Amino acid sequence: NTTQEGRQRLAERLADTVAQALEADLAKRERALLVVSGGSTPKPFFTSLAAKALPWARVDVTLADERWVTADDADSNARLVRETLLVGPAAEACFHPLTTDDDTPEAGVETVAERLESLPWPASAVILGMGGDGHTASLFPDSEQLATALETTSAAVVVHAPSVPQARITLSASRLADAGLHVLHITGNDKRRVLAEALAGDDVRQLPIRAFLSQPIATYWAP
Amino acid sequence: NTTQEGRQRLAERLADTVAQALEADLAKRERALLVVSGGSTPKPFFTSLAAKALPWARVDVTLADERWVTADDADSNARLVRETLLVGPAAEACFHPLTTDDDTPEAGVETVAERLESLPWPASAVILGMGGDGHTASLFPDSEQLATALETTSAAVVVHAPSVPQARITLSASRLADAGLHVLHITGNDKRRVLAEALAGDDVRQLPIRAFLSQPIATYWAP
Ligand code: NA
Ligand code: NA
Repeated sequence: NTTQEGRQRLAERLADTVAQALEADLAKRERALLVVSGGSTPKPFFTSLAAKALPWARVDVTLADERWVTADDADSNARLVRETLLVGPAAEACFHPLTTDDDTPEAGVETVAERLESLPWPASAVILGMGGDGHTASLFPDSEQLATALETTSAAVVVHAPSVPQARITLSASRLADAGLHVLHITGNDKRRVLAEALAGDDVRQLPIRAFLSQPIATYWAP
Repeated sequence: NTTQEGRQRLAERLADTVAQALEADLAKRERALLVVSGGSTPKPFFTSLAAKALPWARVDVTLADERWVTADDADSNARLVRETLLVGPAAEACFHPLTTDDDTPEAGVETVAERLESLPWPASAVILGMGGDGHTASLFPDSEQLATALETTSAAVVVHAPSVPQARITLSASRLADAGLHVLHITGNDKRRVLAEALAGDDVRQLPIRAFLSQPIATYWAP
């Protein structure tokens, strides 16, 4: 596809940007931090970034959000990252999952927050996605936990929403904001339309991606 | 300013992206091509990019558009680029102006188009700006030459518009599209609002930046 070529090329340019963001941090600090998002859109970005000759041993990688499922579950964000990003040179990166062996996120969240606080914040880069409903990470407009996620200084927050089929853990808005580079990576026309509506207003509860659109951000979009 | 810091940091990340885009091209081709825009917004991006250790001798630099004024005129885009981008390592780049010594752009445009056609298209990167009226390059919604600029295969087109005080030369939309990376670099709330409206519709004549929003593009914005 000319569509597929455009998305591939966009992802390669994004991988350049992120690799350089990491190198710039690694020139000043012992360790650097990369926060990524799941879904299908990041795949070519992960593959391109994974192949970069970078001091990956000094890079910590974690997720913007996660589903409360095992690491080998089809719906696991960690699985996608392991299979796509942590290969070749990037296999030397240290990945930090957002789960524990507790059967509920409520039981595991303190342990996860504790683990996140130990990483080298501010992140060199935070790579976000956006859903058709304007959500980002696991900040959902229909979640009763959204207000807490948008306001707390805690690193991670448990999230439930009628519109998603499993329980979630999200990094808080405050935590996700603590980065030198933010990227929103989205493709397709519907997401262009929703982003337009997001940019046009300021009510974060309505379209949570707005929490990041009022601060410096690079949006990478392709048809 | 925290505002100024945000814009500076955004520009540094953009400079990384553009430098890597150029290096990627230079790994495959003898010469690379960078197309930049004028105005105040690009300044910190030019300064950051200028300092990069890159094979600048193999890079051709030109403009997205230009005012029909001398190279030392306060309103010259070429002057801004020379004073800000073409310094230090980047002083070895070969700059290609969009003017001639003819007293009208109508008389000079063939010569300028001829000069542009000799450059290493597709560009490694095209860096665009956007005005409060939704214009980009010198593609103005109130110009009687807009339709020609949007449709012609000619490299450059003469442009007049009641809303700007001097005659212009713009690269055509077709020419500006011929690049592996497009960036829209904008700052401030008014431009966020106009971009939102641009993204929400498809009428290019109304908001000419729309000509580039339907293809892969990275938007770099800061408050
Ligand atoms: Na649910
Ligand atoms: Na005029």
